[PDB]
Amino acid sequence: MTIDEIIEAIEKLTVSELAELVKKLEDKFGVT
Amino acid sequence: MTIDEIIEAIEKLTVSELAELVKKLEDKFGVT
Amino acid sequence: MTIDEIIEAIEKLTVSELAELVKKLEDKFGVTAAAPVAVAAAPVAGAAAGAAQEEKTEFDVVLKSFGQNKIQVIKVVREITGLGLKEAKDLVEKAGSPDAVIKSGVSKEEAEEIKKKLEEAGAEVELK
Amino acid sequence: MTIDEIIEAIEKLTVSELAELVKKLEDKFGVTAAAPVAVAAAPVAGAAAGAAQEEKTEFDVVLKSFGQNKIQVIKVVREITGLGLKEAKDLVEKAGSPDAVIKSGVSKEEAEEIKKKLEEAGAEVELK
Repeated sequence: MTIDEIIEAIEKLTVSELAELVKKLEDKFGVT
Repeated sequence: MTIDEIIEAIEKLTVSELAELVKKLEDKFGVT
Repeated sequence: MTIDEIIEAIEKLTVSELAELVKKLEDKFGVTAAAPVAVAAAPVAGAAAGAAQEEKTEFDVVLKSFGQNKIQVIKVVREITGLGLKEAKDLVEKAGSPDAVIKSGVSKEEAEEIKKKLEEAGAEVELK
Repeated sequence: MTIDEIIEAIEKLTVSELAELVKKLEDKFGVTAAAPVAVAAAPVAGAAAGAAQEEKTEFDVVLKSFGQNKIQVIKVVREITGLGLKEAKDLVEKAGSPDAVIKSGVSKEEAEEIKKKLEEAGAEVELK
C-alpha cells in the first residue's frame, strides 16, 4: 500500500533526517 | 462541537488523571 | 525519496491513511520511538480533516435547533457521541450556533442517517 | 465526565474528528504537552480508519493490473501519491496483490475519479 511505501522510506532515514522531516512538518503547519 | 466538549473535559483532568486516560487508551489498543 | 519528497507524499494522504500510517508506526516502533511522527503528522491530518469538510468529501451535522424536545435531542446526541449529560446538554443548547456540530467527518449517507435520527427528536439539523 | 466516559466518547469519534481533536490540543498545549494524546489517539483513529473501510463509508483503490503500460501507470500513481520512482514502481509491481492499494480513505467519487485516471493509463482497477 502507499502508506507502506512511505513507512519504508521513513524507517530508512537517519536520526538526523527523521528529525528534519519532523521539524519541517511542524514548521509548515505552525507547530510550537 | 463534540470534540470541543471532549477537549474541555480533558484539560480539566489532573496530570494523574490524564496519565490514566492515556494508559487505558494505549492499553485498549495494544500499545507498547 | 527526499525528506521533502516524503513530506509531500505525507501531505497527499487521506486523513484515514495518515491515521493508519501512524498506528502502523506505533505498533512497529513502539509509542515512544514512533511519537515523533504521531505529533508531526496530527497537524497534517487535522488539515486534511478540514480540507475534506470544505471540499464536501465529508460532511458534518450542525444543530439548528433542539425544538420542543431538548431532552430528546440530547438523548440522540449522547447515543451518537457518548458525551456525558452535562456536556451533551451543553452542546445541544448551543443550537443555532455554527459550532453546534454534533458530528463531522462522516459520509453524506451517515450524515443523513444522523440528521434524521435527530429530526425524529424534533430538532432542526443542517448537513454541511 | 468520567475518564472511562471521556474514553468512550473518543472511541465514538471519526478519524477526522480525532485528527482535529489532537491538532487543537497541539495548538492549545504545544507538541510536547499534547504528545500524550497524540500518541494515545492515533491507534483509536487507525481503528476508525479500518472501520470506515469495512463499513464502506470510505473506499480504497486497488490495482489489479498495469498491463503493458507499467511506466505510464507508475506515472499516474506518482501523480496521485507523490511516491518517488523506486517506491511507485514497487507498489505498481504489486498489482494483483491485495495490498496494491494506491489510495484509501477516499470518497466514492474521489475513488471513482482515481480509478478513472489509472484505467486511462492502462491499468485494471478495483474499488473496495
